[PDB]
Amino acid sequence: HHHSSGLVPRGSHMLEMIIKPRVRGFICVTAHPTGCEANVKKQIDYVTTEGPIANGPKRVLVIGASTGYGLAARITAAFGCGADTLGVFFERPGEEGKPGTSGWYNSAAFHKFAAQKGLYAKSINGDAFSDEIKQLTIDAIKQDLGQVDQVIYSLASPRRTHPKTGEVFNSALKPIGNAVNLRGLDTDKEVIKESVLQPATQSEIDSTVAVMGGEDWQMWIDALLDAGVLAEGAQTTAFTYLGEKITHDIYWNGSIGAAKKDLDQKVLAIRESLAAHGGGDARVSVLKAVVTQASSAIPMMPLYLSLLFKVMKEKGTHEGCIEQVYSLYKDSLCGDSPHMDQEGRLRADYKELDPEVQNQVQQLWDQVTNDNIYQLTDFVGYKSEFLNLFGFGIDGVDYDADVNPDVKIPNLIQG
Amino acid sequence: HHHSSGLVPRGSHMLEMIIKPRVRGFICVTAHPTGCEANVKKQIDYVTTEGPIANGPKRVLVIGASTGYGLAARITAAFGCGADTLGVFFERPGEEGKPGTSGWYNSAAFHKFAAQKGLYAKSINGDAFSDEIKQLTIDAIKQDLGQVDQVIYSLASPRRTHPKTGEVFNSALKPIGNAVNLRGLDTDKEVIKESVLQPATQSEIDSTVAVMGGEDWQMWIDALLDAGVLAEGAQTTAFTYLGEKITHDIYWNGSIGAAKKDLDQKVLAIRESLAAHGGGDARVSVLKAVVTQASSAIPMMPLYLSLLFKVMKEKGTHEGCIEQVYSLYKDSLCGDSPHMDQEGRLRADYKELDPEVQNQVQQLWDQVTNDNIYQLTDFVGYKSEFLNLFGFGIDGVDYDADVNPDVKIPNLIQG
Ligand SMILES: NC(=O)C1=CN([C@@H]2O[C@H](COP(=O)(O)OP(=O)(O)OC[C@H]3O[C@@H](n4cnc5c(N)ncnc54)[C@H](O)[C@@H]3O)[C@@H](O)[C@H]2O)C=CC1
Ligand SMILES: NC(=O)C1=CN([C@@H]2O[C@H](COP(=O)(O)OP(=O)(O)OC[C@H]3O[C@@H](n4cnc5c(N)ncnc54)[C@H](O)[C@@H]3O)[C@@H](O)[C@H]2O)C=CC1
Repeated sequence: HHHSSGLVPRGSHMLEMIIKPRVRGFICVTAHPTGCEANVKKQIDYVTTEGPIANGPKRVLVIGASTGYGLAARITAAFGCGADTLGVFFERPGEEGKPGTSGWYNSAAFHKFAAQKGLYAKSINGDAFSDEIKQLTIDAIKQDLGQVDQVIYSLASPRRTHPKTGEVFNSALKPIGNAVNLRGLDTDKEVIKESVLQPATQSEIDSTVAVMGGEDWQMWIDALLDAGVLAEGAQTTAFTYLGEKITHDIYWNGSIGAAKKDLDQKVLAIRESLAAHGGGDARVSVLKAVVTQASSAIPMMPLYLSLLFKVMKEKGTHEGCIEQVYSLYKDSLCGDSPHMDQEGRLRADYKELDPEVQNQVQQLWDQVTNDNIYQLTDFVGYKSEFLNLFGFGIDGVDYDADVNPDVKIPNLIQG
Repeated sequence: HHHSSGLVPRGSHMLEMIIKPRVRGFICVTAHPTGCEANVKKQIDYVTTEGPIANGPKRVLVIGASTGYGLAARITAAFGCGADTLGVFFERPGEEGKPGTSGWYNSAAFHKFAAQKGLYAKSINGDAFSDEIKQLTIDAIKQDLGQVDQVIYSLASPRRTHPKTGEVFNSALKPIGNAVNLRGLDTDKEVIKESVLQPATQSEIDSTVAVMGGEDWQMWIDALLDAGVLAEGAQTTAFTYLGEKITHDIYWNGSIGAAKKDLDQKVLAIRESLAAHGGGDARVSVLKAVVTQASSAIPMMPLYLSLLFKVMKEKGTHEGCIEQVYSLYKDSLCGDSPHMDQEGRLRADYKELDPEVQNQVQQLWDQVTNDNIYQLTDFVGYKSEFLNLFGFGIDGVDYDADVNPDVKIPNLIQG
């Protein structure tokens, strides 16, 4: 009620909103629908440009398909191999006044671009750890594809509800055995903070292994196998990171590392199951450190990546998710001579572990301070890549314009 | 529900919003709380700078006090004469997701700045045409001031509900007798549109006089008088515009002009009432054309003002609301020698009616086209002034930042 009330249409501004980056730590509480779409198209375009990949799979299940490496797999499979993709993820739909998660908009754009190139895209939104979601996934494969010939396992979560026990496990990102003096990056104030991270309880290590270890991967392959929806000679891989000695106290030999080691264990039993089924295979694929929602949350990583970006950009070996996963498909998943390591893992992370990069990064680490951040490190590149995750800082996108956050997805099974 | 749901605070972004100009025609559906505040402070600052005005009123009622000329009076009275001001207006409070009107935020900032300088500020929000609002206004004067010594009548509305009949009159902005070929400015496409405005029915002229004529002004003075809340020797003025021959077909000799003429009629009876009461007075004050919500809605005005701004800026006589009203107080309402005209109206609009300005404007009018708008006219200045009304384009204001639209007002009587 004012003096000109009702003599004037409210218009669409009432249902739409201006969406801008809102960052606290490694958390961004907003996502831009138009920019996620454009970010995804950027990745699709990269794969299209590099060109088709021969000897690729044709019916692919990606578990964790909405963001980061899982999305990059979905795009590589789809636009590089022409594969049909069934994506499983866990994301918040957008609604009025309330932007959905990144993953939601990424997947909406994925379905859109897939349809444009005549590719199959269906997705399932819900807890991948649950039996219910597994069943829904099997039914979808049954009805539409008959079988899948590749299963990409790409989950990153801070928790898991055991499909059998009631128990809710929580992921812990601590060091093991001994406390660590962390010299990190405060991303908001843009200074060097200095922490001390206490090592994890056994109880926490067990929880981290339960979340990010290989049990669920195993449960998935088994469920798929005995529903008969896995093709003979099928291939499944789960992503992991090794890093080098600088990251080791926190990651590889930390609690998250304990989980990733459980991975190398479970992959044996799973490989056995796929070997028996028409000469199939199961590998752990090691990828380089990139900026994603998962890696951001890892202590030391923001500064590590800031440095890593600087060195590798100079060296010319800098890549993100989509380049990593494309080359993982081309060189190792589909290629003649695969990059196998001593443990029998595929490898795409070697350019990062180049001893020249690691030494150059290491000597820059102890010597970074509040005055030289923008000269010793590519903190700028990092920030930009972080914002990119959420659809921000994209070129061609008008962030001052109204956008409707209520973006729906065709052929989206909601569980 | 996503994978990291609840492990993360939503934060204030949930209740706040980014507010940007949203303009369709002479309508802007948003207003910026921080910018309205800053716009008001700009005006206050101007008055403070020019310096105190001697011989001013001390207890002032401003009817139509939230925007445009009425606000400018409220600020001049308050910050130039140190007067206590009781403001009457009709505005929409802000709430979450829904910016209030300009006037609302203007008044919130007014109460704020007034309190800072120890001045009295109370306002009443509701229909000034109604008896109820008049009563509420009288009670407020009774309780806090005893009496007012100045009544500024500054209403601009497209309608009026007669306080006695049920009848709802609607204001019409048409020419009289004969149709008009209007050469105007399309403000969105930024081209020259060309219309044909049919003259108004008698029925519409009567409605326009009922809305913007002097009946309500009269009803106000009377109501005040016989409640005994008007001081002896009180002064009341109502604002009007005359313009020159270019504006005459649409304004002065149009339907709105019929109303403004009813003003000159009613002011006689009202002056008689104030003369009898201790030597008081009632005048019609004529002000120059400025950019406001009221004038924007008037055909031909956008282009007229665009031109007028250009010429007067060059001449150095360009002013807006606050300069007009300050000088109206200084020179004519409070000053020794008042600018009285043949009809006995006060005048602040003379710099506009300078025959040199009007001729220069006129020869530019027929000769403006889609290619020369940004060189023949100050369409830029116009747009900026228009945006300023709603708190936009203000310097020092971060329009990318979240702002809470729920801004409340102390000592605000809501009717
Ligand atoms: N980010 C890096 O630097 C590297 C990442 N990785 C690994 O790649 C994998 C993926 O990590 P990112 O792509 O970085 O993380 P991410 O946060 O971008 O993606 C996680 C994906 O899993 C989904 N997800 C999480 N919980 C789920 C649930 N309960 N049910 C269904 N979907 C769920 C998300 O929706 C999303 O699609 C992980 O194994 C991670 O350790 C390995 C090498 C380095
Ligand atoms: N804008 C111009 O170029 C000129 C304006 N004027 C006159 O000055 C007066 C004010 O006009 P502006 O300041 O331009 O318009 P405006 O739209 O800025 O202000 C109108 C004011 O009256 C209030 N109002 C409208 N209806 C109301 C109602 N039913 N109850 C209570 N309050 C109500 C609004 O809240 C606002 O405070 C009018 O008489 C107008 O004709 C005269 C000379 C030129």
